[PDB]
Amino acid sequence: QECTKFKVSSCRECIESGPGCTWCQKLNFTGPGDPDSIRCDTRPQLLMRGCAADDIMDPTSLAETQEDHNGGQKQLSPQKVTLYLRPGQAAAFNVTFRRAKLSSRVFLDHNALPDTLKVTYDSFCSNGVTHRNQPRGDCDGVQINVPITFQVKVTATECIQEQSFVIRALGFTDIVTVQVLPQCECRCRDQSRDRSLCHGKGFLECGICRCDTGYIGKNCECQTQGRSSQELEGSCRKDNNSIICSGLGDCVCGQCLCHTSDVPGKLIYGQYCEHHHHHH
Ligand SMILES: *[C@@H]1O[C@H](CO)[C@@H](O)[C@H](O)[C@H]1NC(C)=O
Ligand SMILES: *[C@@H]1O[C@H](CO)[C@@H](O)[C@H](O)[C@H]1NC(C)=O
Ligand SMILES: *[C@@H]1O[C@H](CO)[C@@H](O)[C@H](O)[C@H]1NC(C)=O
Repeated sequence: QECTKFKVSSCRECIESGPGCTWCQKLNFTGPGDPDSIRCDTRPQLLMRGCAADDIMDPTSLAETQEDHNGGQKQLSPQKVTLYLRPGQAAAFNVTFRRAKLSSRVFLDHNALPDTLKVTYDSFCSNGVTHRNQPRGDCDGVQINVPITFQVKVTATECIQEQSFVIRALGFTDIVTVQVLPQCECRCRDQSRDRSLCHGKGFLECGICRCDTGYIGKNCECQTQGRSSQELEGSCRKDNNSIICSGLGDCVCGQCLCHTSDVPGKLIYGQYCEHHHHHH
């Protein structure tokens, strides 16, 4: 899987970036030099970088199905389907058609949808014929008391608003009620059980500390006083066209904290972490 991203600053922005994108809510996951957007990546990349399973945010597209007491509907099942849709990721569910008297050929279709929703049908007919990824369900040679199966795939191009639509077999009063819901929000751990999180001077939002006014840093550890945020950054960059701590460190309250390496011999040092040694 692949994840294309650009300067993502929230869990939702990461999920909206593509079905292959996952978000790491792990505290202090972004080491010195690493921006918040590093938290957004493919799952095996985050796992490699030490993000645990309980810290990887990755909601998926899924289908929930329900049958009524079944005195209500004979030929189409299930009667109720709930879809949670993540943008770009298809949700699949099967609709069973059971012939009573009816028709030799059966078509499965849905009412008009917004352009943000894409629906295709696979047709697993009883006569051996199999259609895949069609705009409609289509099965000829349908016989009484031998069920046929249609696989419905629904894909949203965005975080859609909650809506419903129906799936019907042409020539029949039967209705499959389909409720669709967005799957774009992340269920992250909050601040409730620790007042020391973000030094108690900021809001914890999916691994990111949104520091209170007068506080900066990845953990809101630096109180700025009247010293401006840029003033403390100036002691961390060599010139005005350069990047803070040579992109290899964090500016911790006016001073660069350099990235430490596990690679033997590697040492990142200097006022701006500008010395990259291979033989230390
Ligand atoms: C996160 O890093 C900060 C260092 O600024 C540390 O004080 C805090 O205990 C860390 N939290 C963890 C490891 O959960
Ligand atoms: C639908 O049914 C077909 C054949 O019975 C099966 O191959 C497919 O996995 C089913 N789809 C789902 C989502 O269960
Ligand atoms: C220094 O660089 C910053 C870039 O964020 C810019 O906003 C600022 O105007 C620059 N200062 C001068 C004197 O060029």
